[PDB]
Amino acid sequence: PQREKWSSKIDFVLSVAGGFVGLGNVWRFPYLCYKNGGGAFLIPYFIFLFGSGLPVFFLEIIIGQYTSEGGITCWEKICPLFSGIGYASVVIVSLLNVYYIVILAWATYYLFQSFQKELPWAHCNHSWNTPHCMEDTMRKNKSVSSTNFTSPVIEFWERNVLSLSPGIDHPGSLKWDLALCLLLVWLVCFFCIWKGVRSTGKVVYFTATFPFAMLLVLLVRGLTLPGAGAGIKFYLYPDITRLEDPQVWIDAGTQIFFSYAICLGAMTSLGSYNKYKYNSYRDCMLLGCLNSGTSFVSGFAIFSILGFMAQEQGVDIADVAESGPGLAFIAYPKAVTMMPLPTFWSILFFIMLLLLGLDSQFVEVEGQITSLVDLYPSFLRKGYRREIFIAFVCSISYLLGLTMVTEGGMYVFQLFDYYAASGVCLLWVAFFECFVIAWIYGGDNLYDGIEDMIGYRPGPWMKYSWAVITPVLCVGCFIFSLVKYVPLTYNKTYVYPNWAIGLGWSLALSSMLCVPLVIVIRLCQ
Ligand SMILES: CC(C)CCC[C@@H](C)[C@H]1CC[C@H]2[C@@H]3CC=C4C[C@@H](OC(=O)CCC(=O)O)CC[C@]4(C)[C@H]3CC[C@]12C
Ligand SMILES: CC(C)CCC[C@@H](C)[C@H]1CC[C@H]2[C@@H]3CC=C4C[C@@H](OC(=O)CCC(=O)O)CC[C@]4(C)[C@H]3CC[C@]12C
Ligand SMILES: CC(C)CCC[C@@H](C)[C@H]1CC[C@H]2[C@@H]3CC=C4C[C@@H](OC(=O)CCC(=O)O)CC[C@]4(C)[C@H]3CC[C@]12C
Ligand SMILES: CC(C)CCC[C@@H](C)[C@H]1CC[C@H]2[C@@H]3CC=C4C[C@@H](OC(=O)CCC(=O)O)CC[C@]4(C)[C@H]3CC[C@]12C
Ligand SMILES: *[C@@H]1O[C@H](CO)[C@@H](O)[C@H](O)[C@H]1NC(C)=O
Ligand SMILES: *[C@@H]1O[C@H](CO)[C@@H](O)[C@H](O)[C@H]1NC(C)=O
Ligand SMILES: *[C@@H]1O[C@H](CO)[C@@H](O)[C@H](O)[C@H]1NC(C)=O
Ligand SMILES: [Cl-]
Ligand code: NA
Ligand code: NA
Repeated sequence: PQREKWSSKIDFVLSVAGGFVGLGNVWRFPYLCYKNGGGAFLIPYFIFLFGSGLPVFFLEIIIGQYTSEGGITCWEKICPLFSGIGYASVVIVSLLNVYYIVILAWATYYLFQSFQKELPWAHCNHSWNTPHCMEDTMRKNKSVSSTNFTSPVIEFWERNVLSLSPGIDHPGSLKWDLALCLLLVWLVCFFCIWKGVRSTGKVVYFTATFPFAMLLVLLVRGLTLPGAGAGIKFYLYPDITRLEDPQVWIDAGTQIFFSYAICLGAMTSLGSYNKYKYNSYRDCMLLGCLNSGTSFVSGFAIFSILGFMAQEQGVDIADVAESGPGLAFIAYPKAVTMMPLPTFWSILFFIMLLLLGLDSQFVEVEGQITSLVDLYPSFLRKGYRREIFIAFVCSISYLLGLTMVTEGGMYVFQLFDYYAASGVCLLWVAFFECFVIAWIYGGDNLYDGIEDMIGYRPGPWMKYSWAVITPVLCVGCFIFSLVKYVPLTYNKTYVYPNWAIGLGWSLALSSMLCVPLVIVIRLCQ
């Protein structure tokens, strides 16, 4: 009928391979682990992984396969009254795309700036450089006032790319080059969606192999760098005392729900095209193992780079980097300078970032569009109308993202990254999914359908995880965060005014309130 299906299982595998693999495995994980002490981030990370990450991902895949519907419509046949989880997921992904494409815009700016003989961030002698700047090579000299010194890479990222304002209360003026880069990326996405240009043919081999080969050579270079042992020890060995703060637990619980693309309506859409009699269990387990291994292995390379930088700069590891949403843009551009012929490797690395980010970008944008289409199949899922819908959505998203390319858009970006598609809202959605599935629908009723589909009956390692481990963890993290409140501080120094915190809380509540509002609306009818 109108609903189409995958031509072969290889399409599903290659779709998921780019959909939850991208910037969240090599960009968000490093500074999230770096800010929260280091090794202490891993214990709650693995606990949340084996407690809810694979279980909820597999549950979403099974609901998609068993319902043959999108993010919003599956809950209509699962539990009509507890609908609104799909609406919250759509809100989360809509707010996520806006600031997710800004990273791609920064990558495009870096790639365009890479097209000359000398990389601009290698040295600091330009107009934007402070008199405080000097090269990292000579920073450790006893002659060279050891607190006000700064590295060329940090100054470049702070002024040339960002032009950081004193605070969110001074937006400044708009930057036109960043707006052009954002428009270019949005045009590329629109052309890749409108004409259906995708990874179909022999190009999939390159599209899948090249990022992993680049990651492997990056890891080899990082592990070869001196001072990597200190970075590895910082990354692995935990601190027991830091475990008493809710921030580490809530960051670890959010990396599992973010990198795996959970609670945003993409996995159910991807599983909606699968075959009824298809063994999704083994494929889902293998893909989850691949994703977790990707995050874990990229952590080794990036923390070895951080350890080398801390060793060369003469300072400690915890105060050698930006420790915010832009740690990768200091860590990796510093790494590509050591490799022979730096320009070629820089171009390759930025193309690799663009590829990993874009395939996911397309995945979640298409998931959002399909979820919206499933609500109105008559007025959408059409020709020119479906074109103008995507065009209007892209234009609105570009206009909204224009607010983060000004001189004071870094604070807005950090606020979005903390309150938009992560934190309390993700725990809210995951709890309300696992609770309903385990208690109202029934965990034993789903095993019968699973046996009908995959052929055999799985074990109880997941029926208990959907019913006990996940709700307890979600409620505990929520209560612990509420009891001990610590305000957000960008780069440990900036103090956000009360109105900014209220704006962030309103951003989070816009997604959180969907469930109670839908419940009361349905009960009123
Ligand atoms: C505004 C910020 C927080 C970003 C969120 C944007 C979207 C996720 C929102 C904005 C407007 C919402 C729409 C507003 C009105 C409706 C009509 C509503 O229709 C009904 O009440 C059901 C009718 C029926 O049963 O046919 C269905 C949800 C929908 C499409 C909403 C879906 C979610 C939308 C697109
Ligand atoms: C409803 C959600 C989806 C969007 C809400 C608006 C946001 C896009 C935020 C991001 C940056 C914010 C702005 C950041 C800085 C300022 C300056 C602040 O004070 C000034 O106007 C300073 C003097 C001047 O800028 O002329 C007033 C609020 C405002 C415009 C903020 C209004 C709300 C903005 C546009
Ligand atoms: C806050 C930012 C991030 C939102 C960016 C995307 C929106 C501009 C898009 C996303 C989903 C869109 C909606 C998806 C589906 C429909 C149903 C369809 O209904 C109509 O033809 C009119 C409905 C009405 O009068 O509300 C077209 C409008 C609407 C609400 C769309 C309006 C524009 C929306 C909210
Ligand atoms: C602008 C700033 C302050 C952010 C807050 C925006 C909210 C006022 C918006 C954002 C998303 C909206 C929701 C998007 C989708 C829906 C689904 C829509 O359809 C139903 O749930 C009706 C179901 C039925 O009637 O059978 C009802 C409105 C609602 C909850 C919307 C209510 C208003 C919300 C929460
Ligand atoms: C820095 O620029 C000044 C101004 O032209 C020049 O005299 C100096 O040699 C430059 N130094 C380096 C290390 O590039
Ligand atoms: C420190 O400065 C002196 C100045 O003569 C120079 O000889 C020395 O090489 C510098 N140290 C390093 C590690 O380059
Ligand atoms: C950095 O050192 C001190 C910091 O106490 C500062 O007063 C001084 O002006 C700075 N000097 C240089 C050369 O940057
Ligand atoms: Cl991860
Ligand atoms: Na990807
Ligand atoms: Na991921």
